[PDB]
Amino acid sequence: KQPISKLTRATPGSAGLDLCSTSHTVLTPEMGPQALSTGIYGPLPPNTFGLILGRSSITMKGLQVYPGVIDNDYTGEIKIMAKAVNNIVTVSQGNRIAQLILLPLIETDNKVQ
Amino acid sequence: KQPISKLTRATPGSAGLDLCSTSHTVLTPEMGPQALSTGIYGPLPPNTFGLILGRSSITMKGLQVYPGVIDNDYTGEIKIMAKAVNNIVTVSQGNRIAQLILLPLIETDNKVQ
Amino acid sequence: KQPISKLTRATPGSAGLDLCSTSHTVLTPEMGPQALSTGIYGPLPPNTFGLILGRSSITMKGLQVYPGVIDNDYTGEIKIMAKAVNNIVTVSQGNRIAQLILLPLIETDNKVQ
Ligand SMILES: O=c1ccn([C@H]2C[C@H](O)[C@@H](COP(=O)(O)NP(=O)(O)OP(=O)(O)O)O2)c(=O)[nH]1
Ligand SMILES: O=c1ccn([C@H]2C[C@H](O)[C@@H](COP(=O)(O)NP(=O)(O)OP(=O)(O)O)O2)c(=O)[nH]1
Ligand SMILES: O=c1ccn([C@H]2C[C@H](O)[C@@H](COP(=O)(O)NP(=O)(O)OP(=O)(O)O)O2)c(=O)[nH]1
Ligand SMILES: [Mg+2]
Ligand SMILES: [Mg+2]
Ligand SMILES: [Mg+2]
Repeated sequence: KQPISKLTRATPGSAGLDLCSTSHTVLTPEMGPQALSTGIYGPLPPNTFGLILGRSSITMKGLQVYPGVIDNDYTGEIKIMAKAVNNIVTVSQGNRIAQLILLPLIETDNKVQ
Repeated sequence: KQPISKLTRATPGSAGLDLCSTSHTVLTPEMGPQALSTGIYGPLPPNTFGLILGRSSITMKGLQVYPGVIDNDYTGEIKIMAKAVNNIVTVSQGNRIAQLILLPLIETDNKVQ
Repeated sequence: KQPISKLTRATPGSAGLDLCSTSHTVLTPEMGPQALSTGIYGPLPPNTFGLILGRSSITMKGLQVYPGVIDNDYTGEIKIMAKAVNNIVTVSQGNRIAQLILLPLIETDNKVQ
């Protein structure tokens, strides 16, 4: 069980923190959305929230990551919502399949609940 | 006809403002993208713009929300662009089906028009 | 070969910088994800990164743009990852098919590599 601080960037100017799948998983289009486990857990740095996005090279290989919001105070496991687009997709354990982007969390006076 | 300030957050640390559908709508994959009405209207707080994203629990139930940009000065109704992925999806009136995230709008010297 | 500074906004309050396709391209659902060329190149302004998103009017016409991350220091050509959802889609040369959003790039102590 690892915190976000254990993630790595591909390059200093890379916006994304790479996320791997902890299981070998096979996906087909008729399966629809599947939640892949990452072994990485929230919460995020103060005043930030997260967006999970696909890696372009993975998207182009037929695995669609659906954009997901990670709330600042989420303490569960970060999962990747993914679907094979057209073809059979095989995700091996340790393949980097998504990236976490950190964004400023803006305060508003919207009521909470 | 309601402003964004009428939206609520699920929790203090929730990044998203929840959006409901004001109509009962049935969606099938062969329908392609449909724009669902929310009864909520722009514009946004100064120096901000919006992103519409799916709720994870809704995505996992087979309703794909396509990420949408809400411009700072948009004064129309916020619509959710959505598609049933694999199966028949029934949206009831009042179901929260998307979330609005607020982001900083960066100024640049790009020409306007 | 053009820099991001050559892009235009539709309106002063438009969050997105519009991206065109430099080729006439036909897309069908069975083709899966295709990378469309824009003739626009990174890198981005300092302390920023990019997100490529669909235009709503294009999404509603059946062309799905998959959200893409443009890293701050990317110096290659910005491509649009796109898929025809349900129907045959014809992209003409010069049609604006996506938009680039600029976001703050947050520094963290995550290891780089
Ligand atoms: O891709 C994702 C999306 C969300 N999550 C987690 C983190 C996020 O804080 C949490 C809640 O997600 P959303 O608000 O998008 N989901 P939903 O509105 O269905 O649940 P809730 O009512 O708890 O907010 O689910 C992931 O692990 N992966
Ligand atoms: O999911 C969305 C996306 C956009 N919208 C509205 C708000 C946004 O400001 C407006 C314009 O959207 P985009 O720029 O993405 N659309 P497009 O480029 O086709 O139209 P325009 O030329 O007016 O900018 O449409 C929604 O209500 N829901
Ligand atoms: O839609 C996109 C997405 C990315 N790109 C370019 C810019 C981005 O900096 C670069 C790398 O994209 P990602 O990190 O999402 N891709 P991936 O992780 O597969 O490659 P890398 O290992 O180089 O980071 O590809 C586009 O031109 N269009
Ligand atoms: Mg990458
Ligand atoms: Mg939520
Ligand atoms: Mg536009």
